[PDB]
Amino acid sequence: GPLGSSAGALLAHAASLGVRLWVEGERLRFQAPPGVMTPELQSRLGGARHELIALLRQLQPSSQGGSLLAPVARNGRL
Amino acid sequence: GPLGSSAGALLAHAASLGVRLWVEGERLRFQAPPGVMTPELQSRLGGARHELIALLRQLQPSSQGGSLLAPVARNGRL
Repeated sequence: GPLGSSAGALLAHAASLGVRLWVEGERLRFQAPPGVMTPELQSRLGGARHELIALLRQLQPSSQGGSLLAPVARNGRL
Repeated sequence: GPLGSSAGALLAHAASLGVRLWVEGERLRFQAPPGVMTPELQSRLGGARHELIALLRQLQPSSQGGSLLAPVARNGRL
């Protein structure tokens, strides 16, 4: 598989697989497809706050104004 | 008939599969074997405090005196 540098690779593969962890009230809810949640992957996740916060940031549907960038210039040459 | 509140099946299968969730400092750590963490099983867990506390209770190696029952060296109620 791809190793990458570190953060971007982790962020990319976690978002792509759809590993979302969010705290809801008293209990943390985990979104993990069958097979990807292998113990070593969890070690890749690291269980750290900053990236996990970004993992929810992927799902954020709240649309509280500052939701996503929305550049609109997605094309224009490439 | 179904009584409710008391979920022996939930406790048994969660312990058997080795599903453990514990809050460590800031971050809840999840122990989930690949394949068993299917979303519907998470729904079976319910994500509630009481049963999950028991899910840690199975792992408790702290040996703080009141660890387990140990029905050995004593014949029932003596």
